Amino acid sequence: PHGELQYLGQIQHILRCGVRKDDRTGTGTLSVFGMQARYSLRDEFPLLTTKRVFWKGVLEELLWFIKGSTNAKELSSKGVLDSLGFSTREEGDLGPVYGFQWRHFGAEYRDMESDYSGQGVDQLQRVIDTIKTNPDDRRIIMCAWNPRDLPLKALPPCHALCQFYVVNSELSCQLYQRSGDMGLGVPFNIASYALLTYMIAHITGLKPGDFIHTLGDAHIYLNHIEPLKIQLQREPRPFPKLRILRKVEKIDDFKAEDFQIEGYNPHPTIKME
Ligand SMILES: O=c1c(O)cccc2cc(O)c(O)c(O)c12
Repeated sequence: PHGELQYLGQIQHILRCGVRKDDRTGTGTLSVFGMQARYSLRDEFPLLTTKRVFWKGVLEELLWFIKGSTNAKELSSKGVLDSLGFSTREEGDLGPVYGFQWRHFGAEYRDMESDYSGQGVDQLQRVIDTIKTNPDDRRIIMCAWNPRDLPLKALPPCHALCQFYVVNSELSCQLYQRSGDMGLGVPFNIASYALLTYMIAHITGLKPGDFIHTLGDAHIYLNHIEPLKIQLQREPRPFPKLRILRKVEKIDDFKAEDFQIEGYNPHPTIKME
């Protein structure tokens, strides 16, 4: 099994061998623990072809993440149980969450218009600096948290860990996710981290190599079985290409207009609740 065929084989396997297991809502999944798939990034981009993936959402959310924004409305205006706060909730201030962890891990939070330069650990500049100072390093690792777990005195575990790897001038990425929603989150996360990989490879003078996606609880929501059953009958088409339009030097300088997908012909959108 290779390409999108891995993803399809993994859906089939969960359908055939998954065990019924409830998530935090109380809603039902078929679940399997432990899976991995590899998608080559050489001269192709793993935007799934067996349903249309919301590519623009993938990009804009990655750009907001990279900025380390905690302003909800900065993503709402692109058009794309975590209670706390009052006037800050109306305002749209999310708290020290998402990209705030990639660019300012463990900094003291003020508000979302506040100035965080040089505060907390910039995990993402660290990854890029290490790639340039020691490409052989085995610790080129960046982590994300779910906003829900972030008391964060609690030393809460990460939701995802992304490990980069460099050999022969090629940048590879392994994403480990402690849980993965195969119907909706996984196709999105594949595109998203393969995009990150293209960005980092570009500003570091490497060629993208491989994206490896590894899960803990790989699951399918009960209300995602029939549409997935039908997706399984569709034959994958050659992956599109991702072209970067100008020469970019810093991860912060990338803009949505720098990117162009080419030769993308997916099967039609599947809607999933
Ligand atoms: O606070 C941490 C945390 O809240 C969660 C997870 C991992 C950590 C890993 C570290 O190496 C570290 O120095 C930390 O300070 C943390």
